[PDB]
Amino acid sequence: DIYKDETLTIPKGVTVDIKARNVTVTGPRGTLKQNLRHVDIEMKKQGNTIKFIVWHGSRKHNACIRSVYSIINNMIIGVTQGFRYKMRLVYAHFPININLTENGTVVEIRNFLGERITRVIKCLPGVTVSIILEGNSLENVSQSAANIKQICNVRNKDIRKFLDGIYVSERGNIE
Amino acid sequence: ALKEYQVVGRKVPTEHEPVPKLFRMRLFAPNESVAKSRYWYFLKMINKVKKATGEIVAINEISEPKPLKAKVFGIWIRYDSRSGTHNMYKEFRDTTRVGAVEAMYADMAARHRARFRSIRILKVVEVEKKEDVRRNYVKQLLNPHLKFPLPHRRTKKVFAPHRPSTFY
Amino acid sequence: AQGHRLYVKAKHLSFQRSKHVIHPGTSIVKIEGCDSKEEAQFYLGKRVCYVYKSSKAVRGSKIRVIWGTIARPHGNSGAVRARFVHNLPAKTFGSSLRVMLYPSNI
Amino acid sequence: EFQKVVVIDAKGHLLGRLASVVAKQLLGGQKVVVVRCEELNISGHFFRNKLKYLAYHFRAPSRIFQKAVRGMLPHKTARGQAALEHLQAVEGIPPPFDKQKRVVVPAALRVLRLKPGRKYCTVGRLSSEVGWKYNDIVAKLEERRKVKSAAFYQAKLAKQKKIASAKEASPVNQKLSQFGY
Amino acid sequence: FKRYVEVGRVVLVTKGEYTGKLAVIVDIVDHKRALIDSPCSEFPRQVIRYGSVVLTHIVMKLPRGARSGIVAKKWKAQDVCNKWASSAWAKKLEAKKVRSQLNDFDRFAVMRLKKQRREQVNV
RNA sequence: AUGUAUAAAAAUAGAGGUAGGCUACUCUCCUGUAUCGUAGAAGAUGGGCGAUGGUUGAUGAAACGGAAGUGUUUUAUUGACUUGUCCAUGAAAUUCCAUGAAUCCAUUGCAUACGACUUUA
RNA sequence: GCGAAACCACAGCCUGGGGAACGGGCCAGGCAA
RNA sequence: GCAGAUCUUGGUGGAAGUAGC
RNA sequence: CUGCCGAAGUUUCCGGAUAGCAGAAACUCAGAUCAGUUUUAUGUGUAAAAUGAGAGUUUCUAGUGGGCCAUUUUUGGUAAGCAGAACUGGCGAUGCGGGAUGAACCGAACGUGAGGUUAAGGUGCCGGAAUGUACGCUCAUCAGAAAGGUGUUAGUUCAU
RNA sequence: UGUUUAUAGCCCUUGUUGUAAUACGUCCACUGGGGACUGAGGACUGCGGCUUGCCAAGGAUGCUGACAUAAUGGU
Repeated sequence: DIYKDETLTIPKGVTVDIKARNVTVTGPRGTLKQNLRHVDIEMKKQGNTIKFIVWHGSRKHNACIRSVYSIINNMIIGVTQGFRYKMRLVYAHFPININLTENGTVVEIRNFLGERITRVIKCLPGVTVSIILEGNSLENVSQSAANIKQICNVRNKDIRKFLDGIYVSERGNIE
Repeated sequence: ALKEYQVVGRKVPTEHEPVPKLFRMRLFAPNESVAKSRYWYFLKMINKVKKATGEIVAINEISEPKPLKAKVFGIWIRYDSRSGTHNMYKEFRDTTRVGAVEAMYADMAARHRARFRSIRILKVVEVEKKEDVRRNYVKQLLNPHLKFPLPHRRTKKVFAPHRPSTFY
Repeated sequence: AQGHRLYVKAKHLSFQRSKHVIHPGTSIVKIEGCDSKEEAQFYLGKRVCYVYKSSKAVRGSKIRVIWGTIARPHGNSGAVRARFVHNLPAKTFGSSLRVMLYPSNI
Repeated sequence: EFQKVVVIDAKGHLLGRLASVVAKQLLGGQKVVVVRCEELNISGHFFRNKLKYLAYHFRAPSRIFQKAVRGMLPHKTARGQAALEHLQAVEGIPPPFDKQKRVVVPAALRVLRLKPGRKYCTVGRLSSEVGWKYNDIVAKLEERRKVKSAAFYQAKLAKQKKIASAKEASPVNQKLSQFGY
Repeated sequence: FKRYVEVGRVVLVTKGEYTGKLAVIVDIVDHKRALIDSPCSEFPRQVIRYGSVVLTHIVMKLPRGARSGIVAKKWKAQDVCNKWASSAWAKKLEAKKVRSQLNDFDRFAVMRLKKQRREQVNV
């Protein structure tokens, strides 16, 4: 295919600028800047329409175009309604104490299966955790959830027997 | 510099065979001498007629009847591989039948490392109907929405003072 | 000091040679502005010269010049083959040769 | 055109292609100075060139670029030894050369040589984790010089605008415009 | 972008026996070839490779597979001439072509005018 | 040596400028064959005219320039020059190419294959 | 202070490959002060 | 008519101011 | 010291006598015979057209009277390679250009020189010569100069 | 979308000027320039052309200079 195009509808965000291959998507929730210099994909902006055009791109380039479109759609959704993920703590004998600091930017986990060493995890920028974490970046929420799960991990313990830990219960849109 | 040469030949008449049949075929050769030698090898493969048993009667080159009008050409070729037995059929869009032929030879010589001796041109035909076209790339070259930037621009006067604009 | 320079600057590249055998009778010269064999036809026949100085004061001056003549082009990049009255020293590789404009055919 | 001193900007240039043109020029009795060698580019992604260096010890790309040329010139021959000193490779743009023109080599430009979508490596980024520990200071000088140069360009642009207006206002300009000047 | 391969786009030949002459693409042959023709009778209808061509901002509307007579009729109808020349890009090319044809005497006149031009230096 | 002449950054798959209030503009690119400079017995003698400006030399320093600032201007005045537009003479038979501290030293053990080292002197 | 003999084509950085050893000379190399 | 013959004779070096006495 | 000619390097019988090669002389012929020749045709041999070259004797006398490699041919093989006979050339008596270098590979076989053009091989640099043109393919994270692959590239065929 | 020259036309088929022109291939006892390296021979013949004479036809001769009282040279 010499020319391939992908069309998307811009949301009601204030700014949909994609100048210098940087997507400065500013919506009612906030303004988020994203870099797409990794893949050389032509972009056409016309009103509320954003078109991703690949000129004789390879299969890997074609695959990245769909990935870029999903990334753009996810960024638009986050800038419009946001992303919220809820996780439920699981304990068997020793409850795990969770402390929030800096408006939820820092999470401290104590007494995790009796552990006396507190684990401190720093939340990603633009994401606030109160456990329900809400933010305008779905990727930031997902990475923070993975870090929290990694912190609350049992080492040299029976997974089938010891079910204590932290797992994400659900994840959706704030609005 | 390939050119399509028509070759007509027949076996040497004798008391056993007073009137030989006329065998004519169109093959692409860079010169008359190559065409005649290829024709003999083809006849030996098919009719088993030796060079001494026969003789060529007429050689003539064929120009493109409409060299200024774009066309699509489909060629059937049998190619010799490690097994020594392969068949392929390809389509190309070009303004000259020779241009299509030399284009396929380059593609065969690149994808399969094909030699001139190994390749034998089986069938040549002109593709005209839209539904006749099968290959995807030429299908993309068929729709009226053909528009794209020029690829491979890259445009001794060494040590150019300014940075090249490389744009429009 | 704008003026003078009725000649064209040129650089003395090397000798006419194989991969390992060198014949120093003729030398390769790359004239400025010459970048094709067809262009070098204009410079065929000109008088090239090598100009160098030395400590000894001969005839009251300090300049020794080894004249020459362009003979044929050398390749597609405008190089030329020049024969001198004395074969150039092997040390003068990558120096300056002054291609004056005579004998002019224009 | 060739000059006694030539300044070549190494940003957006292939190492091997840049090495070739300078190797011929150096044998031609010409002095060549290379600036911003840290911004040279090599075809092939970052990990491959990292593995290449791991198999291979000078951490300076100026030395690395010099080393590449050194094996690309007749080093044993005394002519090659002499031509080596005529080449000056320095990182960034030093003050002795910042106020001078910086030409580029078309045969080494990445945009003219590299297919779109092809991975490439930067020497300065590559050298950052192999022993070089001066990226910040080298970078810090770069913005400082370019900011001063940009201010100089604005003054030159304003001067160019004023003389261009004066040139157009001059009736002499269109008197003999038939010559294309 | 501003330049795209479309039927009717005017192009300038940069390498070949017709360097410096303009042409209009009529049909697309392949990803590397195209058939073009020019209003000038000296340029015959020939297929050129995309490497030896450059794309210009000006684009003209012509039917697919148009004949040479109709293209010339179309070119005159849309006044393609003096339209590309109106652009400063053609003006630079015209000046460079004239400058390469300047004789020795005209060079002295250029020197005299240039010296008088620098005599203003008033702001 | 022979004009020993030239400074943006940055995209290049868009940049720059231009202009309006980062948002809407526009224009140029598609190189340097560009631009600046290049006119005179190496550039004479004067007469001017015309700029009455320009080109610079000479010195008197001001700032900038850390890096390798050692150079960029700003000039202050003076000295000339000015082919900017012009004149009148002049320039040649070479009458075809060749052009004061420190070391040893003494002290010194803080040393010690031997020097070194080590303070003092 | 008095004073040999032996030995001696000529030398002496290696790295590899150099098909027949090749390293002690050849080519690629680095070194080479 | 010499470049060789662990060639004959004479001379002379490095080794070496070394082994050393 | 220079100049010319210059092998054989081994059949065959049997340390040899032969031969052969090279010469040296004497002869008779070019209207005469020939050929590491090719055809024609009769039955691969034989006999009789072209292409070339003058061809044939007798005598007497130096040296050799090994191989290596390669091609091929076979037979067996024999773990497997391989071995064993042959077959025909080349080196050996032979330098030069190329193959990074290298006795066997690709070119070409040598008086001293000037110009011209090439062979093999090459034109990014070392390195003499296009960072030639057209077209594709190669992404290697060991490139490049049996198979497997959530490895691609082009795809083909068959299903819907 | 479907449509048939329209308010673009194209393509094909003839028709079509014609002996179009270009290109390719080949020839010219057609011609006009650029550059390099050679001067062997030493009366006369010969063979040709022009018209006895003359010539590019059986091999280079002219015009000049400078240096020499150093250049060119050799070790």
